[PDB]
Amino acid sequence: MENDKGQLVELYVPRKCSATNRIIKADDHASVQINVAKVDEEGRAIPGEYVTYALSGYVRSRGESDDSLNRLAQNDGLLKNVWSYSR
Amino acid sequence: STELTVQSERAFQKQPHIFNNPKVKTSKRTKRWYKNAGLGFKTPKTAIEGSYIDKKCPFTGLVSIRGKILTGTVVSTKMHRTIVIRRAYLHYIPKYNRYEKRHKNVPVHVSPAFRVQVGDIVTVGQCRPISKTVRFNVVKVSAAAGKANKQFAKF
Amino acid sequence: VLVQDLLHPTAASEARKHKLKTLVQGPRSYFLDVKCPGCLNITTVFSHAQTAVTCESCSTILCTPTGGKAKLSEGTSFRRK
Amino acid sequence: TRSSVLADALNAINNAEKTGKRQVLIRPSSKVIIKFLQVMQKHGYIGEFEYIDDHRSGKIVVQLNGRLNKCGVISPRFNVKIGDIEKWTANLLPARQFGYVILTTSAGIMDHEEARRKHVSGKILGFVY
Amino acid sequence: GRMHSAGKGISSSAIPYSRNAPAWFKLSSESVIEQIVKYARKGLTPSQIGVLLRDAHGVTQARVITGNKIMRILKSNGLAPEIPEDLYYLIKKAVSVRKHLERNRKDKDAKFRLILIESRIHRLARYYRTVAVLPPNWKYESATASALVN
Amino acid sequence: GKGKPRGLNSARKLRVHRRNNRWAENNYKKRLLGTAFKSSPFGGSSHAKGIVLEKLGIESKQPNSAIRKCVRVQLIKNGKKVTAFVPNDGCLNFVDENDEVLLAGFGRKGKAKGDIPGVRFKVVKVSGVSLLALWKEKKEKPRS
RNA sequence: GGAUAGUGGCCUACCAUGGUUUCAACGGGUAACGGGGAAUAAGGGUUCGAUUCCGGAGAGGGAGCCUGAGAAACGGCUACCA
RNA sequence: GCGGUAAUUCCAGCUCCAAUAGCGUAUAUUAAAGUUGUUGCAGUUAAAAAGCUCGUAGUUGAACUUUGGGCCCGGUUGGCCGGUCGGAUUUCCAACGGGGCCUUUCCUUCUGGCUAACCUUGAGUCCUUGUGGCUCUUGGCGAACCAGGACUUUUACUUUGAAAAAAUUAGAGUGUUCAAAGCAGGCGUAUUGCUCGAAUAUAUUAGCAUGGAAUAAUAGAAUAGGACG
RNA sequence: AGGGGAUCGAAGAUGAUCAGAUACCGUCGUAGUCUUAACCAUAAACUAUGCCGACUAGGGAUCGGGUGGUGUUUUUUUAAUGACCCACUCGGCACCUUACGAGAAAUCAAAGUCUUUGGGUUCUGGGGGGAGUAUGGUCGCAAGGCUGAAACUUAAAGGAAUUG
Ligand SMILES: [Zn+2]
Repeated sequence: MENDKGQLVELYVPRKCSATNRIIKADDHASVQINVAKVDEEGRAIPGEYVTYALSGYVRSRGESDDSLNRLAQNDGLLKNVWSYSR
Repeated sequence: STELTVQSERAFQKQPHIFNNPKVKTSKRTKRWYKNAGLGFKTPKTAIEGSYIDKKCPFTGLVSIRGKILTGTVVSTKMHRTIVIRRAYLHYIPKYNRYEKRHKNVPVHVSPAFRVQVGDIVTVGQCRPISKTVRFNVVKVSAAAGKANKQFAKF
Repeated sequence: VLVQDLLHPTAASEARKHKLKTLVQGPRSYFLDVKCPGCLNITTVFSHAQTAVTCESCSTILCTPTGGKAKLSEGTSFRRK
Repeated sequence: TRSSVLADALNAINNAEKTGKRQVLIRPSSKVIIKFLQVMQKHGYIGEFEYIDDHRSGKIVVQLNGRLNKCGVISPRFNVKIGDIEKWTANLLPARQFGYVILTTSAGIMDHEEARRKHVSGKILGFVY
Repeated sequence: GRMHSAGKGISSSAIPYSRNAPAWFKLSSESVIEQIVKYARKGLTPSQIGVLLRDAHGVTQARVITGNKIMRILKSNGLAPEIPEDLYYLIKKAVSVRKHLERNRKDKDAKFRLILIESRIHRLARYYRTVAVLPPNWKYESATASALVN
Repeated sequence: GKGKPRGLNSARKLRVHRRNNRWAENNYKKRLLGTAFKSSPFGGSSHAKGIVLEKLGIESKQPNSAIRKCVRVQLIKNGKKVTAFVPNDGCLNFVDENDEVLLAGFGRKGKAKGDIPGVRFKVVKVSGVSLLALWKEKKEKPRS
């Protein structure tokens, strides 16, 4: 949302749910930001490093936050099976 | 329409000033005159072959096609040498931005050269006041007989 | 749900639905070569009879129709396709 | 009886979108449907769609994202006399700067912008934003 | 849909994608065409004939193994009857119903049903007449349908 | 789509329907039937003169409790009779019977105004002069 | 055929049975001359136009007509009604 | 809604407000009114689904028939330069349109008039190592429309155009001293003229003319009474 | 207009009750109630909710048809059958929980996908009262049915919910 000669104008470019890509807006105090941790070699889990996801209040309510999680963070490589594209 | 008898009027039906001398022994009996409408209108064979008279014929009579050239669907052939055709259309109404099926029945003369029947789509050419309601003359039969024989019998 | 494969449905929950509610619809009735040992010849039968079919030569029987498939007349054998 | 298959397709897509879905099974395919979906994807509102072929009228699986607010059809495909397209885009588009009214012309199925540039017009199909 | 009721049942034939084949099918066109025609001599309906063939014989669909629908074969060998099959059976039914009503006029149910049937007959006959397969003056009346069926 | 035919050629049915339902609009009906002329003490005109029959004292409606000074008037143009209120304090002092007054509406299209029942009109002028100027002192009621 | 400056049931004679209509004929209403237009400003509309321009119609009501290139004229005639 | 003894609505004085050479009123009309609803209404309980089904006129009506690839031609903005004495055109380049092509591809069709265009080439070349470039007649493009003969399935939609009075409206120009207007006027040698104008736009429905070929109708070869020869 | 007429029972007569009681309660009982042949065409004729089509959400039952099972049970000799069990699928009469969504609310899988306003179509409504009245037309033996105004009057009438 820029203007005439370039230059970003109008503050605040909101989040966006990963599962639906529908904007996450302020009053939706029902959305969520799930932080998975970037673990490493044997046991340990690097703090100060995350794979993060956004989930719109819509989906949370509809009850698909779990399933969409599984789908999102498996073809993002931190799950193996569990979820399948066919049904 | 017409058909039969040709000389079936109290007066003698003859094309005006088309003298055929008795002394001069011809093998065609009567001398026939004709022309062409124009605008692309082929003068049909039945008009030059035929022996009708019709002074209200575009091809053999004493009229002239000029002005409007219309088409329509034959709805009425009950009268003699003249028919009524329905021209349909749609009328635009702005406030509703939509159309409405309208129609007008135009009265039109039809020469005994053609052979019309209810349903035959026809092309007419505006002439002079022929009658009380008639300002058009049938000038081409675009249709046929609507596949009539195609409703024949068993086997 | 929310996201799935409409183009590629599992054979299991594709074999449950209606013959017209499948991805690309198709029949669920089979033909079978049927035989009674009385003769030596076999006759092709459609699984849902309507007509009470008899064998080639011997006027015997083969199946009396029902609300669906055909109840094969006991002493007979069959093969799909 | 199925009165406008295009209308069914658009309703289908929108109803999938809202519900939070990412695919649509629409039915049955047609030419106008295809070209509409195409003018949609040309501005990246849906992903890619696939014509599955039942040996009848068709099926379409439209993969969609979520840029799509609402697509829809104008029921009686009114006639637009080139000065009227402005009136329509004004009528059912959120802003001047984006969105597309889409219509059938004798220069093909195209959006109001492409129609404007080409300087061709005709009947109005639907709209997408 | 479903016109003269508000029933909404779905029940039909799921026609195979296989517009050709049956692969495992032998014979020829000749075989089944002779079948059709001789059954037509016997005097069976294309519905009757097709059902029979699809059962006892091995014909998935007559039109596939023979690029031509059954009634077209019948007409082709000069076997087509006076009026089509559906219109025929409609009139036949209305005839039986009407006889039933002649037998007791107390049955208003039969009146209602007779109206429905005959309305279907008239609409259908209008279609048929439109497509020239019935003389453009053809109309159904009871007093003549009695004979017309038999 | 709720009733209304949305087709492209259903103009006819639509405007027809529009007429039909126009008839439920009170002022459309009245403007078309001719009521303005047919009924109504004035002929559809804005004003009407007329002679004063008697002087009435009309007790007001509830919950008010007074006497509303009026006159009965026979309109010259059309002989119809009608009772008209006489505004302001006094003014019934200004009339006298058989006087020739000037009536106007009450600004409600018919419909009696306040607590005055059945009076839909009022006095504006008498004897040739304005009632207002009389009530102040600007002018004085002519000879007789 | 007559009549017209001329087309035409315009009129006459003979002859036929046709012509319009729910896509609303025919009839009634209009405090109805028609148009350019006017008022009301998101748009779509709603409402109005007797009235400076154009077209039509009338000269208290009706008919008839002379003169004339042109009038069924009325600041022309004739007759009837008021 | 105020007034029946302290009346913020009456009769008055004071003070004040609002609009102002004008302000009130009555009638009508328009807006407000998405309370007439095409845009755009409402119908369980507020006004309103016909007791029920048939059903004609009317409105409406599934899907499918040249899609896809290749090449040329010349336009119009815009960018980076300016070459220049505010504006200019080449090529570098994208973007967005139009015309014509060959892909099994009527474009009505013959019978000559016309040829603008090239598969042509006839000599070569001004000149960047040359497909950059066009003057240039002798075998070889049709459609660009001429006129004549012979025939053509009908439509709706949309484009552009012609035909189109003024005044009125929208609107350019000009300082009626301003302004509503008017179409004037502006300049010198104001002693023997000089000169800018008096625009443009809308003007829809129907009729004409022209380009389009999506959408949506219509007609065809089944008792072959078919197609071309 | 015939039959029929057990029963209950508009009318009517009665005993009570009450200030009165033409009622409510008790008794008598005409017409009616049943049926045939003709009328009549209306009910809160109601789900107070037009029809065809599309889509949008989960659960357990039940009706009907079908399919699948080395399920139970019926024993005869294992079956065949018949009932039951389980899973699935059409088309039904309904409930349950939800609410993305709708509503003025009560509520509603339609009354949702509607200012982000267009699938097709039929019907009705436009403040209350006057009034379903007056007038005409048509239908009926009649009672009455359909079609259906205005003058005048009026600031409210009305809906859902909340507290009292
Ligand atoms: Zn056997």
